[PDB]
Amino acid sequence: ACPHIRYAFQNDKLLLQQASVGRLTLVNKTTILLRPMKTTTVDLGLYARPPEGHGLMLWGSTSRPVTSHVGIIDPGYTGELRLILQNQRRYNSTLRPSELKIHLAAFRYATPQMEEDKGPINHPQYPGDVGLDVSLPKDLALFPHQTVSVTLTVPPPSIPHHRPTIFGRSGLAMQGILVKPCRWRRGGVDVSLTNFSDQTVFLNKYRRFCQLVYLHKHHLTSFYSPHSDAGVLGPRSLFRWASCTFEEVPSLAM
Ligand SMILES: O=c1ccn([C@H]2C[C@H](O)[C@@H](COP(=O)(O)NP(=O)(O)OP(=O)(O)O)O2)c(=O)[nH]1
Ligand SMILES: [Mg+2]
Repeated sequence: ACPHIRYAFQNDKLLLQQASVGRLTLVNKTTILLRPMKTTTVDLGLYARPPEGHGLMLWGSTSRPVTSHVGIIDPGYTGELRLILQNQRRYNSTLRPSELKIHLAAFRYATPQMEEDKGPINHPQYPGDVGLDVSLPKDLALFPHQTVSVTLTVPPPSIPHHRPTIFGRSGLAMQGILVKPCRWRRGGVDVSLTNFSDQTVFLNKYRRFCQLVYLHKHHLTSFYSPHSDAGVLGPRSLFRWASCTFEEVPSLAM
């Protein structure tokens, strides 16, 4: 099934750790400073085109007090990929070399056919959209250092062999607001938001605050192994990415 993920990579602050087991991992070569309750952004000098019928997912994993956004990359994006990190601590902290792994992998997804929004669920913009955006059904405030859940009870459209999952949007993650990715199961979901910044953040009713992605079910496993990662989704299912090889395509860098 998974043909080739075509990718370019140039960054002398980062190292390619391996393009095996269907997932590309980079690792930091130098210390990265993380200012407290501020957004730290790592430009990767990484570019990538997912093979047909697949999307790319981008994420950091670390053993330090730092949370990273999980990014769903539009299958048509051709720009430099960024990792967006958020700082737990209230003082300067650092990620030493290799304390930060950065992962890029693909997954099969489907797009429901919808002419209209179904409640908070915004219909797709064209047949292949990776994620449908989902709107806040009520004005929200988040005090600094607060988590808030929003409940969605609308039943998502249904697609055989696919598993509706919620991820955050990078715009909000740029603002210090992160969504905990998780399964949107049959009777509704509670989406977790955390204000990592130092200011109250007001979010307006109807604002798009996360996105719905239909992962194929082969990407959900109950097994920890080298082909899975428990850091992406909520306890219960781990994300297992497609098996793809990477094919280096220098000319994609821009
Ligand atoms: O961690 C990430 C996430 C996204 N991206 C890029 C690729 C993706 O296609 C694009 C959009 O990401 P999101 O959709 O999560 N952000 P938002 O929905 O707020 O903005 P856009 O208007 O670009 O969809 O930005 C990154 O480089 N890193
Ligand atoms: Mg988006």
